[PDB]
Amino acid sequence: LGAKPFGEKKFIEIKGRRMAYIDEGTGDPILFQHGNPTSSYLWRNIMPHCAGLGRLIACDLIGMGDSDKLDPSGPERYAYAEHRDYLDALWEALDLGDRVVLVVHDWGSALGFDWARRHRERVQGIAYMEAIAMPIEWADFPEQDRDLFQAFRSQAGEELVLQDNVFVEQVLPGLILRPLSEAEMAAYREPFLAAGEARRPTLSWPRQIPIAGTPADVVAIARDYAGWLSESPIPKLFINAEPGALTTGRMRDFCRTWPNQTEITVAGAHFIQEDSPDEIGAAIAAFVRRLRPA
Ligand SMILES: [Ca+2]
Ligand SMILES: [Ca+2]
Ligand SMILES: [Ca+2]
Ligand SMILES: [Cl-]
Repeated sequence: LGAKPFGEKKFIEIKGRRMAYIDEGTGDPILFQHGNPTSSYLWRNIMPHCAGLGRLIACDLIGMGDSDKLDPSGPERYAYAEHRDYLDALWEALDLGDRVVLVVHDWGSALGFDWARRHRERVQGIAYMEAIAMPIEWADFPEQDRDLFQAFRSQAGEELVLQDNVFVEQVLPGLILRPLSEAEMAAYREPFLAAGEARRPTLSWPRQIPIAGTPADVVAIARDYAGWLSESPIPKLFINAEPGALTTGRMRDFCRTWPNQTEITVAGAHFIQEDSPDEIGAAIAAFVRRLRPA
């Protein structure tokens, strides 16, 4: 569908740190949240489908996309709680109102699902895909990259990620079924061109995945939003992927129990937005048109 970004980046100061985001259009928000190691750019070919249906917003997580890096960065930085502190503040600053449709992926789903549980009256609908829908076990993690993710969560992670940029350069293309162009890869590597701490968010994220009980704070937060989503009547759109990657097996079985949910299946592994953007955008736009009838 293309390498051109959607709209233009806007910036706003949050906790003294300039965060970047796309905010196009008017009306209630349709809020797209990327995860690791992507940015608002992940949604560039999906957001056009929602033209005219709302205020289309896609924020770049702190340390990612065009958002500022945290300094001094190190292994204690960019944990989920820190990301949430910045993202909650940015969402508050954007004056989103009380009928928000969340469209989430990967860490964007952990953050969005948690935000939704804490601001449930303001959530009109939730569309999710390849999400972190609940705490998992290593047996639930996809086999292809299980050893690599165990390595990220070990002392080997700094060389793999900070030195060699393995998340951007290997994991990202490895979990996209079609070949990316030069320009698309340039957009993904841009925030991470420099070796070292600039790449820290892409290492801190896998170390935060609630797997086999650790980190316990994130396991608790995900246990909470999992229980809440399993009971919430808020309309949901589950965009399942084939073969998919993270939302397969037990997690997919659990997601399929969620109430008031519509599901479509699109081709893709993990970064399914690069494989089936039109199918995904058409589904999201249809979900929003149903939630916002004239
Ligand atoms: Ca209103
Ligand atoms: Ca292993
Ligand atoms: Ca590939
Ligand atoms: Cl991750």
